[PDB]
Amino acid sequence: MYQLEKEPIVGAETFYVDGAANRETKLGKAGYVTNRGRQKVVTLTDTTNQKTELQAIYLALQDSGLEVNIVTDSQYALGIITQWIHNWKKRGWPVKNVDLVNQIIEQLIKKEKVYLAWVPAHKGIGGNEQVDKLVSAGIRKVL
Ligand SMILES: O=C(O)c1nc(Cc2ccc(Cl)c(Cl)c2)nc(O)c1O
Ligand SMILES: [Mn+2]
Ligand SMILES: [Mn+2]
Repeated sequence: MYQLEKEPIVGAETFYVDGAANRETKLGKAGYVTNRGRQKVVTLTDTTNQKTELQAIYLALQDSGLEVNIVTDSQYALGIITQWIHNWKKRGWPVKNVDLVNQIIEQLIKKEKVYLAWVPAHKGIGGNEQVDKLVSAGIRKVL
């Protein structure tokens, strides 16, 4: 893949990703739930909300087939990734989380097709609410 899909890929698994991190303990979780009934969560040490969001996208790319829809609510993650795929297109190959954004880009290009979309957090979107509950458990006191 060298460019993202403009629209959802019909017949491809859709991953709803999210991450949460505790400001005090710096413990966090990254994870996904999919429309095919799969879930995964991993716990991360010494992490940040932004890092968990990138890690969740990495997990979705690792565990998905060659065509995949990924729905994030992270403005940062979508922004920093998008900035890469556009750069690539016009300038060719970030300061924070550089190793991780690179791992993600290297995953993306090996896919056949990827649709990556943003939705607003805590607005009742079903898959998104489910994964948020998963990664926030034991991490985020209250909303
Ligand atoms: O990725 C995020 O940026 C993200 N941002 C928030 C903050 C937020 C957003 C909307 C509402 Cl309505 C509230 Cl109360 C808090 N929470 C999350 O769980 C989350 O994943
Ligand atoms: Mn989020
Ligand atoms: Mn969340």
